[PDB]
Amino acid sequence: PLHMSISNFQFPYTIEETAITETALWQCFDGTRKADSLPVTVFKAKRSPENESLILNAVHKSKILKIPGLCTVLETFDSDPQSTFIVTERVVPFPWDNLGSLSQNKFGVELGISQLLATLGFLKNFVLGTLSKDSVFINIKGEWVLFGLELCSSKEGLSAFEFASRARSYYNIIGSQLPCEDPNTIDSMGLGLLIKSLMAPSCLPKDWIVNVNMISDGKITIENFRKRLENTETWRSNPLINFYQELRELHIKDPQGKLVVMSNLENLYLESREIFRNLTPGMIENFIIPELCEIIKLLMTQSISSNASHKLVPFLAIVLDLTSETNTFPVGFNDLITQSFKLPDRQVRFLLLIYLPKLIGPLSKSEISSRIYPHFIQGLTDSDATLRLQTLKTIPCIVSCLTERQLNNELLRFLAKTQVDSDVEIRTWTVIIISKISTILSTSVGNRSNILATAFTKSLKDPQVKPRLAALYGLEKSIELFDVNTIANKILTVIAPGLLDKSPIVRGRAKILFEEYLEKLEKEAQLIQTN
Repeated sequence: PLHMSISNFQFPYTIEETAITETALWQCFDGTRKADSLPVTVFKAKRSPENESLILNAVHKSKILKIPGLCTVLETFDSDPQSTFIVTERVVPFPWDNLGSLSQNKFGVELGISQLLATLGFLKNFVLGTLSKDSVFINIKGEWVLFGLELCSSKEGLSAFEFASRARSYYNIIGSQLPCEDPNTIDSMGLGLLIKSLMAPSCLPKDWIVNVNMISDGKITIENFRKRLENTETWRSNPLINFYQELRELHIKDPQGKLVVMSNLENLYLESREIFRNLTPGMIENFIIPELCEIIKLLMTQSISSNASHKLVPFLAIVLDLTSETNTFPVGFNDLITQSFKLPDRQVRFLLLIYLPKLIGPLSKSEISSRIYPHFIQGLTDSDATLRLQTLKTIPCIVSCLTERQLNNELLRFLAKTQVDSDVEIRTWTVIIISKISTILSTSVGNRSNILATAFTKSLKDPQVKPRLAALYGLEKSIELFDVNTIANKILTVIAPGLLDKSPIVRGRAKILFEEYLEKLEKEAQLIQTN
């Protein structure tokens, strides 16, 4: 082509190189708005002499139609064929290749159908004419939106005859069956086909069978079909249909009102976890989670007011669960998790300790070390022995985040204290944790040895039997960290006292341990020969 492209000259969007979906009339590309970096979707017309009228009507209707439920159009271009675009909010074409999965959550499929129906209600003065699998997209909030305005026109002053030719040429181009020539029944008939494609005859509600057949044969209007379905037991049973209505209205409610919506979300999560699985991506990740997160931050500010602080644990449990499950994390999640670590609530902190290994990533090592650890670690000095124990048992999972000061200076000062803790369980585990982390300190083998010998000597003087047994255990596992020189210089006399312990079980284990260290020493001595 001679002529310079509109897309390559002063174009407000960047366009990725390979379309994600292609159709006979359009290529669909991800893009980003330049000035903004706002993610967008760019529909590029396969403009030609034969489809040119279809393409131009689509552009025009995109520009003029303000219908909630259509892809929300940002800008159009039609000067240059081969630069003929409709640019919309970022949408995702419906994953038909995954319908098998999504079909598993019937409430999901029914919820999307309900979104398509509200849109066809706004469109009722218009004919759409193009309803098909290719019509269907998902926005970022997981809601089902409509594309394809090629045939779209107003019903007022509309020649059936005129529309039928367009409709014929359109269906001929797409290599598809024209459902009918009647503008008054084409949408009802196209809606039936789509619903049947969404829901196989063994997954279609019994109480929807007749209604769907009616529209499938163009006997009734979409709006009529809508009132029937709204009346059925299926519709009224669908907990996602109701919850979605609450969600959509979230920002017109007062703060107690919003809190009820989240309370409703929580009860559904407790009583029917499954209803939030196998949904179209977006609703959980980009609608539900960020709204909960917002409500959680409010409550956490309320917490320091010393209103609804008992919802802190349950709501945060949902967020930590669903963010992890979807591997998505909203802007400021990092700040949310920080704030929650500063909360002095014990039940919160138990919850966070459970998710900490999974929070490394979403949150960077520098953020963990910098903003999380200093609160995390005070857990060791809390009055509840169970919070101290759990903090203790969690140390190994975050230790690879820590600065050199944190790890090599401060960590062991904490552990030296928990080794004399009033709780026997904490004493027992402290020696295990110290053995565990001994080899990730940045010190010399010599000092690692001094650290171990000292910690094991302490535990083997313990009044209770359990921490003595834990010393012998860590000594068995540590044998590979002591060369024969250190064994001979030092470790033999760390072990040997346990040989004389009052507890028969310690004496028995210490003897077996001792022999194994003796054997190691004996073997190396025998191999020397330089006289």
